[PDB]
Amino acid sequence: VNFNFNGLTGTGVLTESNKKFLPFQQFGRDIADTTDAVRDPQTLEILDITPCSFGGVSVITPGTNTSNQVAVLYQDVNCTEVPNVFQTRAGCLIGAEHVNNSYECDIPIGAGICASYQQSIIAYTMSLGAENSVAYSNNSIAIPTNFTISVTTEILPVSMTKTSVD
Amino acid sequence: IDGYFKIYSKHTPINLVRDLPQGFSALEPLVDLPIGINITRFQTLLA
Amino acid sequence: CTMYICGDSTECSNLLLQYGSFCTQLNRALTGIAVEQDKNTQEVFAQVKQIYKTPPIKDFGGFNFSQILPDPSKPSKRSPIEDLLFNKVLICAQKFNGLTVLPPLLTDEMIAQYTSALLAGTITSGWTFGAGPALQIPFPMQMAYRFNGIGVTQNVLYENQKLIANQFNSAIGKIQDSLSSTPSALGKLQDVVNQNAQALNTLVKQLSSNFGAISSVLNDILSRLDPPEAEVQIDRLITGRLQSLQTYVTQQLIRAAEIRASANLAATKMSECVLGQSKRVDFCGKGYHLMSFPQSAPHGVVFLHVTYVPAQEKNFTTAP
Amino acid sequence: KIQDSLSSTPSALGKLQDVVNQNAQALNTLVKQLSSNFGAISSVLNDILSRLDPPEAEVQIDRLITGRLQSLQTYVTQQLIRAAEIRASANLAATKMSECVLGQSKRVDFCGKGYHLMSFPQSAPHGVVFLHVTYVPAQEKNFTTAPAICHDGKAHFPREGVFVSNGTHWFVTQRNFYEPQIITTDNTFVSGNCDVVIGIVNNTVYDP
Amino acid sequence: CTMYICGDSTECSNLLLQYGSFCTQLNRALTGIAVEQDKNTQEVFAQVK
Ligand SMILES: *[C@@H]1O[C@H](CO)[C@@H](O)[C@H](O)[C@H]1NC(C)=O
Ligand SMILES: *[C@@H]1O[C@H](CO)[C@@H](O)[C@H](O)[C@H]1NC(C)=O
Ligand SMILES: *[C@@H]1O[C@H](CO)[C@@H](O)[C@H](O)[C@H]1NC(C)=O
Ligand SMILES: *[C@@H]1O[C@H](CO)[C@@H](O)[C@H](O)[C@H]1NC(C)=O
Ligand SMILES: *[C@@H]1O[C@H](CO)[C@@H](O)[C@H](O)[C@H]1NC(C)=O
Ligand SMILES: *[C@@H]1O[C@H](CO)[C@@H](O)[C@H](O)[C@H]1NC(C)=O
Repeated sequence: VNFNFNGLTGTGVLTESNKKFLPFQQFGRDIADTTDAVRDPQTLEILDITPCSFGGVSVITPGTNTSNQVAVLYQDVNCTEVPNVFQTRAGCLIGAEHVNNSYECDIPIGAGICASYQQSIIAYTMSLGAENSVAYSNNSIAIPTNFTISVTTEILPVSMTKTSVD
Repeated sequence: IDGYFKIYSKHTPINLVRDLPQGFSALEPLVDLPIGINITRFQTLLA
Repeated sequence: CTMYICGDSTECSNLLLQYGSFCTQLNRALTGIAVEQDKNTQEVFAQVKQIYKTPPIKDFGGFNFSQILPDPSKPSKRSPIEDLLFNKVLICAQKFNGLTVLPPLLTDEMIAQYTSALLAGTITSGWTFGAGPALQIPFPMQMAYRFNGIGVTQNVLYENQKLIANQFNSAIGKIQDSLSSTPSALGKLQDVVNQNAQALNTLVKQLSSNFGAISSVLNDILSRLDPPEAEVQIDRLITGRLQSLQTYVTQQLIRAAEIRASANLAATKMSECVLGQSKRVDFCGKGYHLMSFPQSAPHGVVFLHVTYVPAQEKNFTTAP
Repeated sequence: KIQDSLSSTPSALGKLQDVVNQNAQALNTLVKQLSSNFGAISSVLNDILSRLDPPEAEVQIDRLITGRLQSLQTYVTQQLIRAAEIRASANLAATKMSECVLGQSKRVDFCGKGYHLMSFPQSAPHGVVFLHVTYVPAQEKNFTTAPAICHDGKAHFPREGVFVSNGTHWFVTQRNFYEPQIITTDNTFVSGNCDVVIGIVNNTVYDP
Repeated sequence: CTMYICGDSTECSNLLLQYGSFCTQLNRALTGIAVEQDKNTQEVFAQVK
């Protein structure tokens, strides 16, 4: 709701507070020095005031060379309040079907969720890089036999267009 | 100050005979008096 | 920029839009910063192809490591000493003015998974896993490889291996006691968390700063001023608050540059001190570097560097 | 593979395309601030001087110049921070150039992913491309190990390698490549005895 | 900030106080710079016990 409590204005969700206000004191502030509690002016209930949940929207997509199907990310917004919905710590992601198979991260979402296109768009719990139980023991040694030579290109900036803005 | 004559009071237990206690208390506001007066002197009334 | 400066105000946001692309370069810069932290984190911890796991029987050649490696005992896959570091080292209140915190791609449990996998990789593979597939190797021969690398013969390790194991375990206990007792011991991490807490707390107090305006509070300015006067007072607020945000972002970019240099140093130390044996003297801690251990920390890493340090002195005469 | 991967995949050169693109966006963004109003009656400088007279223009233009100067100051300061990042990358590039290109580094994972052998510079628009030739282990083989060798009651340690458990013919091989060689005094050394180390398997050594 | 911008002026310093913490972060940053040179000098030269 949009609230106006004795001149204090904002938009948010009103909940019951358990703070023991003394009789002449009407409202409180946090470390940020912004209002976070109000005494209702008509009935003497102590209320906590918080704003409504919001966050940025990221678009999960394969390139337009491949498909026009997308998934929508509501970052740190609870599913219930939103109106293939998957609840995760980062929020509710709508339009991608959640699967149990972890894969390499393609489009990262955050808080452990990555998405990829496999065809359709899927959402999954992120792999940290497949899985490999190493056969470790106190008396086991592995030694590479045949080797391969790989060349990896690592690019470092050296210069910039030498602009000069008079 | 600035149009308010502000009076504070606090009621607490004490256990000293001859001094001010150690410990902390804060004086709450009771009433805000809308009197723009210039106060510079006072006297204590005893019975 | 739009929500922080002209929060829940279409008219103010439209006035802010008259400054062109500042919102696209500040939001692009901060998005780049967030991506930069995911990239630096991925350079330090997600630098290993696969997730290696230790066996159920933690027989690591007589060197106990149950202190630094996660314990199934905690519900979280977190270590006990590392758990002490996490306990030793508002978010709604911050969010409420449009200054939100984005979750890491890798959760604290996933940071624990990388530090456990990377640390397990170091223990079970020496330096070969950082250059390809993981070999298995017992930890005392790994100590022999690292001593040979630092120019110290293997026989000192093997002859006093029980004493070195006892000194290492006692040293770990010293870390446990020093970090639990001494609050300033973690000053290098406490200062980064403190600088970020001060940067955000300072930014919110600047949201409490007036900057020359009739009022510091944006909802009251829109409730008190009509557009003809409001345009001048909001322009004053945009200049002051936008410069304050520009200063915040500039501090984050310069501090990010210092953190980036530290992250390059941390990744270099990770690879060369943790995933290898460095021959660079006093580069990886004070002494002759043997190995290093990653530990998860809030928004950071703690390295336990095992170093060789001469103790007792003895004089001899020499000749060229 | 480099020719085909880079020719096919446009994002393969993303780190350089991104640096050139960031500089292009910084310049294009600067021009969009020249197209930005900042609160002024008009964004076009020629139109402002063609439009306003000195007695009102000095105060109104002083306000417009003030705003555009903060925008240019922001560009240059932000450009200084980015330049510091390219400068740091350049310091990394010069160090990588000297020890990885003009030498051989023993720093693991410093000069590319694998064991660094050499690099080749390539010219690139306003940047450099390094072709790093690295040694990377491929195929796996399991062996049993031992911490030390007890030959005549003395503990023998390798100078350079690791012992391989064929099963009846233990051999030592260099750390990064399986190539078993006979255990000799020319590739091992003797120091102390076998009675203190836990787990020695007391196999045989040869005295060439 | 007070001395450089509103040097030996209480009225100007009081006007300056309307910008909140900019002087606390500028003086803190520059103090950090001074501490930073002492820390860097101590790492380069005071590296021996
Ligand atoms: C969403 O709301 C329900 C009840 O309102 C709550 O049980 C659930 O935990 C919430 N989701 C999150 C992620 O907190
Ligand atoms: C995926 O995982 C959830 C939770 O473990 C499980 O309930 C579900 O049956 C799994 N499989 C599919 C096909 O969703
Ligand atoms: C090693 O692997 C390569 C594949 O790149 C192969 O061509 C070569 O014959 C192999 N050599 C041996 C000795 O296995
Ligand atoms: C593990 O550490 C504890 C110290 O808490 C020690 O008592 C125990 O012996 C160690 N375990 C092994 C197998 O060495
Ligand atoms: C072990 O050494 C013998 C030498 O007699 C050799 O013939 C054999 O190929 C080696 N490897 C195995 C697995 O037996
Ligand atoms: C070699 O080890 C065996 C263990 O089975 C032991 O019985 C034997 O005495 C050892 N030989 C020497 C020469 O120490």
